[PDB]
Amino acid sequence: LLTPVNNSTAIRWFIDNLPINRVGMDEFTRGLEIGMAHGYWLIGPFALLGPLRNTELGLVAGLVSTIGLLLISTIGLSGYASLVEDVPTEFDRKGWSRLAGGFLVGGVGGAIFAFAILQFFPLVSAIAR
Amino acid sequence: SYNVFPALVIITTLVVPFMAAAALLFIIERD
Amino acid sequence: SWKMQSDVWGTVDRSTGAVNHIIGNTDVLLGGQTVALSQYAASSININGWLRDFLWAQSSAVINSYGGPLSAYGLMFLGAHFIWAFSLMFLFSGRGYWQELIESIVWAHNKLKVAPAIQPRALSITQGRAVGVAHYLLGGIATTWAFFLARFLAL
Amino acid sequence: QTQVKDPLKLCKDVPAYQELKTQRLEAAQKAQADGKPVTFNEAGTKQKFERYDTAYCGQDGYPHLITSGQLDRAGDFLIPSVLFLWIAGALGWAGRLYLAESKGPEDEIIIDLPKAIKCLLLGLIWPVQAIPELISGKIRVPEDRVTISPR
Amino acid sequence: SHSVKIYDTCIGCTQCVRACPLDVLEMVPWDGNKAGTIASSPRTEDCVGCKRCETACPTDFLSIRVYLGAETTRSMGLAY
Amino acid sequence: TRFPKFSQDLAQDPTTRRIWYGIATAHDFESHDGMTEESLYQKLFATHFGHLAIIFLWSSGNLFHIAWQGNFEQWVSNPTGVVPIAHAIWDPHFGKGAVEAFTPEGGAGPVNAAYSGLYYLYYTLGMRFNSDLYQGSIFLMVLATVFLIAGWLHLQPRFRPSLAWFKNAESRLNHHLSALFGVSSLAFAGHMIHVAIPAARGQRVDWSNFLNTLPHPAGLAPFFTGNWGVYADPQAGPPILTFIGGLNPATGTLWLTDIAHHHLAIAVIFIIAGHMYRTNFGIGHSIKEILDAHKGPLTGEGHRGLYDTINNSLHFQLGLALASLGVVTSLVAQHTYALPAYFYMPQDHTTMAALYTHHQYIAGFLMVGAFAHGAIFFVRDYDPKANENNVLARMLEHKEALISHLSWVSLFLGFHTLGLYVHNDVMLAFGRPEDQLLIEPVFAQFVQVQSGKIIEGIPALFGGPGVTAPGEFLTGWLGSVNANNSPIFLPIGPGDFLVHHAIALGLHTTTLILVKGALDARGSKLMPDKKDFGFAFPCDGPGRGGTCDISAWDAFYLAVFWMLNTIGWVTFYWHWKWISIWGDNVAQFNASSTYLMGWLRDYLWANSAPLIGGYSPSGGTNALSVWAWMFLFGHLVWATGFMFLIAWRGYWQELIETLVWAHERTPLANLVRWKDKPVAMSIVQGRLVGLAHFTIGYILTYAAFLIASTAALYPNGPAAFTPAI
Amino acid sequence: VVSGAQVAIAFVVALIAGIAALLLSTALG
Amino acid sequence: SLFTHHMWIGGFLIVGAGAHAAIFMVRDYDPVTNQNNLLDRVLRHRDAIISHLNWVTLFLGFHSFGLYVHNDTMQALG
Ligand code: CLA
Ligand code: CLA
Ligand SMILES: CC1=C(/C=C/C(C)=C/C=C/C(C)=C/C=C/C=C(C)/C=C/C=C(C)/C=C/C2=C(C)CCCC2(C)C)C(C)(C)CCC1
Ligand SMILES: CC1=C(/C=C/C(C)=C/C=C/C(C)=C/C=C/C=C(C)/C=C/C=C(C)/C=C/C2=C(C)CCCC2(C)C)C(C)(C)CCC1
Ligand SMILES: CC(C)=CCC/C(C)=C/CC/C(C)=C/CC/C(C)=C/CC1=C(C)C(=O)c2ccccc2C1=O
Ligand SMILES: CC(C)=CCC/C(C)=C\CC/C(C)=C\CC/C(C)=C/CC1=C(C)C(=O)c2ccccc2C1=O
Ligand code: SF4
Ligand code: SF4
Repeated sequence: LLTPVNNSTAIRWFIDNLPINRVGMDEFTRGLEIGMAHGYWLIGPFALLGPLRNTELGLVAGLVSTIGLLLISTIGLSGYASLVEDVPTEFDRKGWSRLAGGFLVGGVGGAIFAFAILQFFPLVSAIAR
Repeated sequence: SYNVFPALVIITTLVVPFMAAAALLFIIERD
Repeated sequence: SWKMQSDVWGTVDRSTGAVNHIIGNTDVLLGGQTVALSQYAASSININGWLRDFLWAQSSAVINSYGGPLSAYGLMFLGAHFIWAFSLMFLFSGRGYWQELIESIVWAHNKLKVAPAIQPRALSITQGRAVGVAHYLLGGIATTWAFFLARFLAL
Repeated sequence: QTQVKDPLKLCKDVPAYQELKTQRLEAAQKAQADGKPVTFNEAGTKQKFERYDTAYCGQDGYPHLITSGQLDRAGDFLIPSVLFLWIAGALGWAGRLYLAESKGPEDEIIIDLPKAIKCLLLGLIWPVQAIPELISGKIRVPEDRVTISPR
Repeated sequence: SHSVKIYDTCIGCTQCVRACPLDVLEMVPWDGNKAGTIASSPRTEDCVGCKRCETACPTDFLSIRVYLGAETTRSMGLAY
Repeated sequence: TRFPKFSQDLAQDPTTRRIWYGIATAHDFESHDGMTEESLYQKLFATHFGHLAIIFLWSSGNLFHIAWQGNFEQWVSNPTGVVPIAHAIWDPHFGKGAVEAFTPEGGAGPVNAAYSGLYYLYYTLGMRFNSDLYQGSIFLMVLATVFLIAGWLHLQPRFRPSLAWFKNAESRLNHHLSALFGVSSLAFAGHMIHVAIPAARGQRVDWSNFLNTLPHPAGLAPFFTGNWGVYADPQAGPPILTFIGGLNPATGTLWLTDIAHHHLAIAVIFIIAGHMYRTNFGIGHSIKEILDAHKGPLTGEGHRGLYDTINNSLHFQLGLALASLGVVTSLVAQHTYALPAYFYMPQDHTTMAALYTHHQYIAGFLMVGAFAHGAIFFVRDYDPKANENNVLARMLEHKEALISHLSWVSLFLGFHTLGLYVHNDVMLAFGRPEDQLLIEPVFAQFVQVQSGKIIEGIPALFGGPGVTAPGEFLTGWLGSVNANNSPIFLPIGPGDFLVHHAIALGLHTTTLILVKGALDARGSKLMPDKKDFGFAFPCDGPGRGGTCDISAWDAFYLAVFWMLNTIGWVTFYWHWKWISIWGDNVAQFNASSTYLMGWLRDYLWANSAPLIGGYSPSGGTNALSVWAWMFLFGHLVWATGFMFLIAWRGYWQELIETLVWAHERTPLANLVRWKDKPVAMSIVQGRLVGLAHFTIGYILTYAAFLIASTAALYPNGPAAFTPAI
Repeated sequence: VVSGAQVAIAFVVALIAGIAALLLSTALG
Repeated sequence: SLFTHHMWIGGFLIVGAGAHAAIFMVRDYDPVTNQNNLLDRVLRHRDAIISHLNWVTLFLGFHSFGLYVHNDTMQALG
């Protein structure tokens, strides 16, 4: 069945150029961009709604929380990668494995970068004072 | 006289169950 | 039932202009600087509040109804619990058990010249489901009926 | 734990029965003059505790029945036992009589009334017929005419 | 794959063959009954185990028997 | 897909059923690929070593945590003023309200109270210091290692025993009776006399001094010369072997010197018993010879063939073992409250409730499993030729008579017992409680009077225990049966009558389901060839009227509900009768237990109040908050079981196929593919998972209710008594 | 009391039971 | 009583609407009458309808009942 949700052109261009589908990428750099995206936003719910949200170490607790979530997710993805066997290049076993490695590096890095922005956003207006 | 090792709780109840589940995944899905 | 009793229905006092609802204003500790909310707002936000403040607290009318005029509701409350539980015999089992059990019983009626010509069969698979859901619905709905009517005709 | 050496005595001696007996008679006299028609009126409640006076009561004051076969309490279980087995045996024998005289399965969903009343009347005296069929083996089918399952 | 066995009580009524939604069954010629035929189960690797054949069989106790065995993609009825 | 390696049928399944069924059939060693009889018994012997080792590691963990985190020495110094501690809590989810609610008064951190009774066991055995508990913990861990080594060693090709070794019934019986029962009981009498009785006297005897400490001052000179009464005589030193009888009125527990003499007396009986059967010394009985001689005229071939039936069927042996264990486990429950052995345990009401309820539920599972393996025996191991016309084949031959009469008794009990409760409920509703059917339990009061209970209108038939047990125990026995605050033969009335017949209903009905499942295991009229399909199979399809739940496994499944219901009735009755005793409310029990509203209001509704107030918006949390949470958790798990029990497979399989469609069509997610095709759980699996949630939810709910109601409203009591003369 | 030395001793005894359990569980499989 | 009675009557009738819609589909549906009409096109994406309804019930059940369970747990934990 062929639907307007299944068939929009700049929706097709967007999905085709997400890092999981983008032409010319290595699976590591695919995972790196995916992890950096997810780890960045994932610290938000952990830092703002977590149990230490009203203390001064709430951002640090949300950062270590996000790293914990990405590490457990990577265990599933790296385990998936060892067991697939199915298809060539991106769905290669080594292909998924490099994506799992890139995802974790990018994920933790995206959380640390989002931590640094949330911890030091007063500095962007520090020139005026 | 409150004698606990919190790191032993974290390791035995969080870490090695997730690693046993990963190990059991390799056992039941291989070949 | 709970929201109307806690937030809407009740009595007014001609002094203070005070609204006294049927249930009446839990204090939430929290600090411990107490916070006054209606009982629905303070207690219905978790299942233990529904179990303790709604089901346990308001069942005191129906379980104490014996020896007076709401005692029929106390009997219906117990009887509907029974019918509901009785339904689970039908819902949880299968007719192959019951047909084999009927076989040994038909043997004893055969042995004493009391077997009927209309051969006893277990209920069909579909009917056993229909009997189960009918008694489940009948028992569950009549329990709440006895609960509600004993609660509001006593207070 | 408190041992009860005397769990049962006559109800007329138990003071928790005298509590209840006066509390029921006062409710019956309350509804006789300026009252409502009740199940137990004043003469009905007198006879009720006339029966319970020579019964055995516990400490709560309520009558307790003795079902050991003892004959000063034969009205408690033994006399209702004979009345049950006669009436239940009558209904069982009558269905057994009606089943043997059945034309077919249509007699089981459409009750043949002059056949049913006659079997229910003949069932009323069932031990006139049952025990001469119970020692003869006429109450039972031989074993090679009754179906069984594999073993 | 399930095992579908045909026993010697078969009267050759072909009702199990018509009942089967997977064409597991067929009639071969025989001499053991008046119809001169008996059900056979050559294609039990397509058998899903639905027991519609057993439902159609009129003989006291049945002449066709399905024994549920190892499950495959075909026998589990998977379109995926 | 090589898991599971023991079943190539399962290993080639491409669905998720491969994983579930590999787990569920992993311990069914008889049905595995390539299994022989000899390799089966060799695998079992080593597996049994592993299970033994787990039991000792479990016991060493309890010993370690009580030694390291408990308050045993603080409790030994003050047994009434100190709540025993199971283990510490470290839960990072705890807020400040939960940490202080579980932290005892003056305490360092949050702890769990202990309700296993281990402190009373350790104290009565003579343990007094934490170093006693720690050396027990090390010793059981070493003992666990030895059994693990033994299991590994007896898998090596030089030490794997032959099939004839495992089937040497006579030698195993001689050794298990004489040594495993007899010598072990003799050794325990040694522990009581050398260690536990002197510790009760206040004399510390341990490994450092027990070689130079006489347990009796005349030591071992009265034993060999036959002058044995010196060990019972108070003027020849403190006695070590007595037959006082009854309970110690200072403690409310058994006499320790009676316990020592009990285990010494039964050690001699068991050591003598283990000389009965013929091993390699010419003397003794052949079991096959005893069974073959016992053939009478009414029972056909008698017991002929039963030796080879039992000795070649592990499911028969297991079913016999489970049934005997289940009877003994119930006897443990009934005799632990009636005749308690452990110091300060009858004063701990929560522990007595927990222990009775634990062992009756264990006994209920063991009883159901005994009939399950009896059913498995009939499908898998029963040979009708080798059991031709014996007592076993004759059970199957009149199985319609057995099932129809069991059906009659259960209906006979169920109609009238329910009818009497409903009669009394209607009487109470209409304001006529003197018109209740209150039947006096005079047959059971007759039993009490024969043991010397003084009940006014009930006669001692043979003349009382002065005539019938004129032993040395008689003064201490009669002083304990007729005393107040004594648990021996509790006073019973009409409420006790009605619930005992409800219990008898549950026993007969559960037996009826189990016996019909075991006797129709091989076939019925609806499925005459059922043995060709095995113990556990879903159905035989919708034909012949429909055949859901026709297997012998399904009768196990149906009877678990009835077992849970029956043990529920048993443990409800124990708990309400005892909290009415502990709470000084026996008259309320005697008045309200005769109708079912009284059970709902005065037992369930009234005792739920401290539980469901375990946490609240008004008053915060207290120590009962974990039981309050578990109580709701148990309701949730039990109700989740209903989903599996009611909504059957074909609904879920069509639902899963839409999810399979959704995954394959969703961008960024359809790149991820399952290795095993998602399918709905099988028909049998839905029943098992639904039964598991039902059962776990049943047990957790009642355990949360039983513990929290007792520990809050009736936690402690005296248990001392004044003896009766 | 259970000193820190005795906790360490108990884990060494537990480790030996662990390798014994490892020997048995692989001989069983 | 009046609120509860009419709530029960309304719920029973809506279930009967689902029953007789299904009876229509078994008994009275005809492919010749419904060729690429609204009824035919609903059947041709029934996997899309049910899987989205499966998702939204899981979303709603997690994000409504899970709040009650969150609250039960938070209150018990102090
Ligand atoms: C002719 C009537 C009749 C007779 C003589 C019997 C006799 C018996 N039944 Mg059966 N039974 C009957 C009808 C009858 N039944 C009916 C209608 C049902 C379906 C509800 C059953 C279901 C049943 C079960 C499940 C069991 C028995 C059992 C038994 C045996 C033990 C006694 C007992 O348990 O009763 C119990 C009786 C009932 C539960 C049914 C009573 C319902 C009414 C009162 C009977 C109908 C009366 C009939 C309409 C009268 C018509 C007469 C008129 C036309 C003249 C005994 C042989 C038991 C057995 O096998 O023991 C070895 C047993 O487990 N019966
Ligand atoms: C409270 C719930 C409940 C009740 C009352 C029953 C009752 C019964 N079960 Mg069931 N069972 C249940 C739940 C229940 N079960 C559940 C959840 C399961 C798991 C699926 C089972 C599984 C099960 C099995 C496997 C077996 C039973 C059997 C029985 C019968 C046992 C014998 C007896 O007690 O006779 C007395 C009868 C009763 C107590 C039933 C109630 C009778 C009512 C009160 C009389 C109605 C009179 C009324 C005026 C008529 C209605 C008219 C109205 C429409 C106007 C009895 C009919 C067994 C059996 O069939 O034995 C022969 C049997 O083998 N049950
Ligand atoms: C509105 C809109 C939109 C959007 C949406 C969204 C959803 C977004 C999101 C976004 C996001 C979500 C973002 C993120 C970002 C991120 C980042 C920016 C990151 C960074 C990182 C980093 C920088 C890191 C680094 C590191 C480290 C630190 C260490 C390690 C290594 C590494 C390198 C990794 C669209 C376009 C569709 C359309 C239009 C509209
Ligand atoms: C099915 C089956 C099975 C099973 C079975 C079972 C499970 C059983 C059970 C059974 C049981 C469960 C039984 C029990 C019984 C018991 C008894 C039999 C007891 C008795 C006792 C007595 C009688 C005592 C007496 C006395 C008294 C009471 C008091 C006084 C003293 C004296 C001691 C005298 C098997 C496996 C085999 C196989 C086949 C099939
Ligand atoms: C074990 C392992 C490797 C886990 C890996 C990690 C994973 C994926 C955990 C996930 C586990 C779960 C929750 C799997 C969903 C279970 C399912 C198909 C339930 C639907 C279903 C219901 C509700 C019934 O009532 C029912 C009744 C009778 C027969 C069949 C059924 C039936 O099918
Ligand atoms: C006017 C009047 C009321 C006259 C009395 C009328 C006369 C003469 C007899 C009365 C028979 C009647 C009314 C009922 C018996 C029905 C029966 C065989 C129940 C057993 C059974 C149970 C317990 C299940 O759970 C189950 C689950 C799933 C599928 C099948 C079954 C199943 O079959
Ligand atoms: S079980 Fe179903 S598919 Fe298999 S032969 Fe029978 S009818 Fe055909
Ligand atoms: S197996 Fe049964 S249905 Fe098939 S041809 Fe033979 S008799 Fe007919």
